[PDB]
Amino acid sequence: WIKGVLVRCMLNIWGVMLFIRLSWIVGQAGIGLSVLVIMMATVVTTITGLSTSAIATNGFVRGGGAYYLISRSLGPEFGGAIGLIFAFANAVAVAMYVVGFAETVVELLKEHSILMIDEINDIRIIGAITVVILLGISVAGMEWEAKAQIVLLVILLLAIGDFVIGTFIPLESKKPKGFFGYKSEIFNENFGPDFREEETFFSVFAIFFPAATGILAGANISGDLADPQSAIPKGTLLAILITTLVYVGIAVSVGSCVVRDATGNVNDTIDFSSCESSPCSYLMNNFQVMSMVSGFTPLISAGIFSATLSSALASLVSAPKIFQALCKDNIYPAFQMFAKGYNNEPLRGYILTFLIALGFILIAELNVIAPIISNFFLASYALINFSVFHASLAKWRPAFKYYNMWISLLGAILCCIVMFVINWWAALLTYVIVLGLYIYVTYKKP
Amino acid sequence: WIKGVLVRCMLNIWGVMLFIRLSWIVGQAGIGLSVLVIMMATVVTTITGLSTSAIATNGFVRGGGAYYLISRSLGPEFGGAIGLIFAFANAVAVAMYVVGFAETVVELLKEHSILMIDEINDIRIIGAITVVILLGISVAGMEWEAKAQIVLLVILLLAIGDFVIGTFIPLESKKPKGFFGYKSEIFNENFGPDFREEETFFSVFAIFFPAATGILAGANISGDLADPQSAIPKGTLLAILITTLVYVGIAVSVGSCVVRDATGNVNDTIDFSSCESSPCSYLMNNFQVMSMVSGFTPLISAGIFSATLSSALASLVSAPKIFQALCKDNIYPAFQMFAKGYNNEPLRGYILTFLIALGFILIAELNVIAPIISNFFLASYALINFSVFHASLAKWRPAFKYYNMWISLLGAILCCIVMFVINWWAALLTYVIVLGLYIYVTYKKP
Ligand SMILES: CCCCCCCCCCCCCCCC(=O)O
Ligand SMILES: CCCCCCCCCCCCCCCC(=O)O
Ligand SMILES: CCCCCCCCCCCCCCCC(=O)O
Ligand SMILES: CCCCCCCCCCCCCCCC(=O)O
Repeated sequence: WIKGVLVRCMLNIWGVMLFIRLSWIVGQAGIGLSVLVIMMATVVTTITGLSTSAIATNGFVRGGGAYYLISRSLGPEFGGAIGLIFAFANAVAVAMYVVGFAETVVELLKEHSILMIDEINDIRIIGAITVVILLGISVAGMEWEAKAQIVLLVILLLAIGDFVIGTFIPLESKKPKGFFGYKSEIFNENFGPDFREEETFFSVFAIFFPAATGILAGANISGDLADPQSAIPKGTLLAILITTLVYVGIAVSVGSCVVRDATGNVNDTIDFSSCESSPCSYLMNNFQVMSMVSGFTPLISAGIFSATLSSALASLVSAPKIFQALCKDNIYPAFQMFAKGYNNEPLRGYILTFLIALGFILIAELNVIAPIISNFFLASYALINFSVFHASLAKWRPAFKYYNMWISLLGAILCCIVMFVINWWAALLTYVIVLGLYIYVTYKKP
Repeated sequence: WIKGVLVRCMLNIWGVMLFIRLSWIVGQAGIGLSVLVIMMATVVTTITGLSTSAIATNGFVRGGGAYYLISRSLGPEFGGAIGLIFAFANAVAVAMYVVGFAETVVELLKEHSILMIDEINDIRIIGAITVVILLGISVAGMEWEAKAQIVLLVILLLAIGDFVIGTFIPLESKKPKGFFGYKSEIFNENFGPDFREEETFFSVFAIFFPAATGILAGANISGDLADPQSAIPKGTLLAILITTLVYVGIAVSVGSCVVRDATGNVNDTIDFSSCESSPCSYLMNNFQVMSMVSGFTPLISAGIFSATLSSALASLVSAPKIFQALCKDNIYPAFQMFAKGYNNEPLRGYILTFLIALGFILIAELNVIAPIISNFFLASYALINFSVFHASLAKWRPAFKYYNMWISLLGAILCCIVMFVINWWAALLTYVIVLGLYIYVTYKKP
């Protein structure tokens, strides 16, 4: 059924980079290039969506999810490499979605005069106490996670709704903080880039790319939904069409409404803003110096609480339940510890992904963590888009998930050169890893 | 016989970067790091020497040379990729060794007041008229090229000999040009780096690496020498031991003898030089601004004429005679034109390597051309050092060319990460090329 695969994907790709960093990305690269970031990051994942819909099309592989169907259709050589890369990418994405949860709690406790230890040392405290109570949800409560998640999405569509219903209001006491209407003087200004002290185009692309990346969570269940052949193809390619048309409609709206670099004080007019207020260049309540812009009705603070905890919970249950099936096929013999669990729940893999999330959570900057999430998600999407081409050349019958051609090769080049433009010495290292884990698997005795 | 395989290798690796750029390299990176450049560039080619000696060890493949023995021992999948990479690297190295021939002719015609067109536009003229009279040697005269080359090497060992016999002389009228004896004040100064406006360690490594790279020219004949199994292993690994102990003995001698940044005029003493002369920082006859240092007896100008023409002639006869056998196995069907010739001489491949040399010769800077020679020579040595490991894992019997272990893998990593530190977007492109030319060959019907 589509309504249990579209929700689990559309709720996973609406994450942390929608409210608290998309204004920063449309502030750095303007409007005309940020929409190009949306379109390039949605081409590079709609080719992967076509490919992972063509994977789930061929056979009646009902058991397992997102590892049982990409391994038994494409061979253990690619299936053992993707089963480590994607299971590590979900182990670090949970650290990303929790530092994004913590830095909007400490910046809400900065209001009303609350300081725990320091400015960014309390991010480590809240990120410590968040993951240990996400393990309490991941271990025990599974009936309350799959059920009652539409209530965890309708309070996110209300957060989109009051945001759009608030940016048409006047709010005359809010224009010192940069808020305005829809004037042409502010759209014509925000159309070009004003790149900051170090950020370039591919830098803000690396920051943005984890906002369009959880599309395999729809296909990450197949022993749970009925008729998995029909559902996966249209509930993955339709969540992308909703989410990209929400990202463009938010980036163009918040770009044509709030002016960059404007502080909040008493000022008057009587040639950049050309409006009733005037500011200085060499700000705190601006559009490029604070990360949380809000029209009105502050349940956007609740709209974070359902956009970052839900996508972190869906990437904490999903890394050891892939890594367990990887260690059950016994492809890598050094990892054979991580298959014994307590209802087939791996509790000794939860400790491993807890240590990985706790290691990558102690660095308390989201703009440092997001490129090394966008590294491994491209290093798994390139392996999917290339392994389907390699099965198309070393003849697996695709059975038409609306496009299963050899244009996926073009989606495996764009996941490769863009992964090297962003931090080339970390793409070299992961391609040496995924070539060594290919040669080790193809030349072993089994 | 060793005396016809050691000469053809030792004369090919003594090339352009010995007299006219090794002083610049020991001037940039000092003495203590330039010897590390020698040692790293000789480790990364002695692993390749062990590997290409283990290739020539297995069978009695008497016909052909350096393509017949690396293809029929390692398979057409690696043999068709190395047969293009190495045959293009020799097609651009002939442009390198002729711009190095031309810029020491125009800097000798700058003395005695001769200007043809401009300062570096006459390099293009002399490089144009040099390659067209190297094609006259390559096509017609082959008996005078193989015979009478010891006379083309003894006038190079005389150029080393009078250089060493000249740097012990006083030459009191030459010390304004920076020449001195062997003082401790000049050795202690030249021990550390004084990197220029853009050059780093791997930049001067990229400049130096074509000085230690023609070691496959010994194994590039096997239908010409008797008993090729015995000779190749010890005439390749012994030319490297001579040439590295000449490079170190030249770099430490010219580094401890001539001071950097000293102009030639009338000066006197009465704390950098601490000698009888004194100069200013903000030079023409110095050690880092002129490329040709000379002790005495100017037949070093003849010592260029046998070090750069001989190594360019040996890389003009060797690119189409590899590419012809590649186009005779008909692995790549689009290249099937380049096999018909006039005594089996390919004349329509000479036109192709003439156009490649003429294309890369019109850029008249040696420091631009040398990194894109050191790119493709590392991209062929990595494929040799990895294809021997891949035949060691996909079981070809090595028969002990004194080391044929799986340490060659370590020589295929060091040819890979150092090829990416130098100009990463040109190593990415050539690894996509050599992976596409692997997948095209392994999945074709034959
Ligand atoms: C940097 C350029 C791409 C790097 C490639 C990383 C590792 C990919 C592994 C795929 C190799 C498989 C090729 C076909 C092998 C076969 O035919 O058996
Ligand atoms: C042209 C390619 C050069 C780059 C080399 C990439 C890294 C190769 C690593 C391969 C490791 C193979 C390990 C095999 C272990 C075993 O067989 O037990
Ligand atoms: C950038 C990292 C290394 C890139 C390697 C480029 C391609 C050279 C090796 C080709 C793949 C060889 C794998 C052999 C596996 C098999 O066929 O069994
Ligand atoms: C790990 C993925 C990296 C992607 C790198 C892919 C490099 C390009 C491969 C091109 C293969 C072309 C095969 C041609 C097939 C044919 O024409 O028969």
